[PDB]
Amino acid sequence: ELFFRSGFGIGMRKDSPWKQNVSLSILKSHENGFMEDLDKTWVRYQECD
Amino acid sequence: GEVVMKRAYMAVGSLTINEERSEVVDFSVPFIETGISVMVSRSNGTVSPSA
Amino acid sequence: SGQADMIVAPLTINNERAQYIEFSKPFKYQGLTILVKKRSTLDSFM
Ligand SMILES: CCCCCCCC/C=C\CCCCCCCC(=O)O[C@@H](COC(=O)CCCCCCCCCCCCCCC)COP(=O)([O-])OCC[N+](C)(C)C
Ligand SMILES: N[C@@H](CCC(=O)O)C(=O)O
Repeated sequence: ELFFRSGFGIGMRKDSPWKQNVSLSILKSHENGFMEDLDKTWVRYQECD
Repeated sequence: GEVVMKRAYMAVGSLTINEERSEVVDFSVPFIETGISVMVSRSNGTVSPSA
Repeated sequence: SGQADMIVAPLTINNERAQYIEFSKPFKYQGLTILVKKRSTLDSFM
């Protein structure tokens, strides 16, 4: 079973004038289905099982 | 609305982080993953049409 | 150190790293898992 359920983030420095708009452009891409596009084309392949 | 109107300083609960809310309230790191899922009553289940 | 302005990689959000850098909201929710090495053995009709 999965443990230490911490996700993947974009790292920026403490100042990071882009910190707020990067996160807002990541929540937006989850809702738009853009990340489901990326999961389909890069993660969900299922060669054999 | 309570945090936006400064009636409270926190909104601990089952709030999901999203676009519109993050532009009026400052969320923290998620403590549990959620999303949108579909719950369907089970269809019992059958044998394959080519068993 | 200033070499990079962003880390676009599978960087896990941690308490240790969060004290020095600003992580974004996760673009991928996941966890830790263990990977291990993976028909019919009917010898004959007898
Ligand atoms: C559904 C039930 C209803 C029907 C029932 C019918 C009644 C049956 C009637 C009679 C049977 C009488 C006894 C003889 C049977 C062999 C026994 C034996 O010791 O063989 C050995 C050598 O056998 C082989 O390894 C070869 C068998 C397959 C190839 C065919 C060669 C001829 C064998 C037959 C010649 C024809 C004889 C004709 C005259 C009788 C077994 O080798 P093993 O390595 O120990 O095998 C273990 C099994 N294992 C590999 C899966 C682990
Ligand atoms: N938990 C959701 C509401 C429930 C839902 O509609 O899925 C929220 O904070 O807005």
